Amino acid sequence: IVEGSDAEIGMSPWQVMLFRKSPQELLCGASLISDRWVLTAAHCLLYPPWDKNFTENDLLVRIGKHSRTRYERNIEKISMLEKIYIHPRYNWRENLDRDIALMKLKKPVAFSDYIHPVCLPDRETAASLLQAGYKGRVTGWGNLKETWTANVGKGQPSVLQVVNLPIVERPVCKDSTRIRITDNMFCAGYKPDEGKRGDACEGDSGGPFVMKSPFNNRWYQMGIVSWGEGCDRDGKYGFYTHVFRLKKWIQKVIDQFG
Amino acid sequence: ADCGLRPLFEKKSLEDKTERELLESYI
Ligand SMILES: *C[C@@](*)(O)[C@H](CCCNC(N)=[NH2+])NC(=O)[C@@H]1CCCN1C(=O)[C@H](N)Cc1ccccc1
Repeated sequence: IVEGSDAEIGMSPWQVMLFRKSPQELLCGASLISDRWVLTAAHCLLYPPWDKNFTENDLLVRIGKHSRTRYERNIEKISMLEKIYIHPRYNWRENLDRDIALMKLKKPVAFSDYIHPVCLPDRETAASLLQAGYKGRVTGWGNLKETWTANVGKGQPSVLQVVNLPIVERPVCKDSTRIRITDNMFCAGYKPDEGKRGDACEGDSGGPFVMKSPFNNRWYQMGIVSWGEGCDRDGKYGFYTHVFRLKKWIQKVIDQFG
Repeated sequence: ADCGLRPLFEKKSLEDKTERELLESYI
């Protein structure tokens, strides 16, 4: 997370950490939407251009973490995966169109002060809130900077990072990149003449883009961190998977079996 | 069905240090 700030304890109870069995590594963020279902980005699990192909087997899942590095004894829960469901039409070949996957845990989890699911938006809620200039929030344990080049400062946070970013007018989004954009996407962050900065980065995918309802003082997952070009660059914006456009498949996989 | 309400915050009728910002952008 670029230019964010240390998250408060229990501030983002659905935050999930995708973790590699060996080598032990943080792969992505993810979120809790039930005590059995987890939502992330598909490129987190499968990205052939880079030799990426993780099976249920290769990973762990950590719910309740704050510290990135340290094992929080009676707070965190390490779960194993039963299944992985990737959108049949996720386009890894070109623009990462439909960058979504679902993970159902081996056994349910029990909610606590640090473990609590987030809502998925309804028709009403999507529409009411997915307005340009409306601010959402991002959380992660990803890169504090563009790490593939020589830089000063630490490259990764010790604790959960949080950033609050405005939604941008598609046209702005559209014109900001040579990458083919789609209805399943939305770009967010500040404009070079706003004076505020911030963005998500490498290691942030799968993390939620959440919004609070003025209507029911409830948090909803509107986006999934997806892709971007560098991090916190002027005249560029981060791209997030459009959760509302994807609910249909979402619900379909979630309710299949009883 | 209990989703999006935080124990240490909404469960507590408490607020996070920067959620107003968000509430303030929603026209
Ligand atoms: C998965 C990730 O953690 C990461 C998130 C990047 C978000 N960036 C910003 N600034 N908010 N995603 C990626 O790194 C993805 C996966 C593969 C390439 N990629 C990119 O973001 C590239 N930088 C650009 C790109 C290449 C191909 C298709 C889509 C985007």
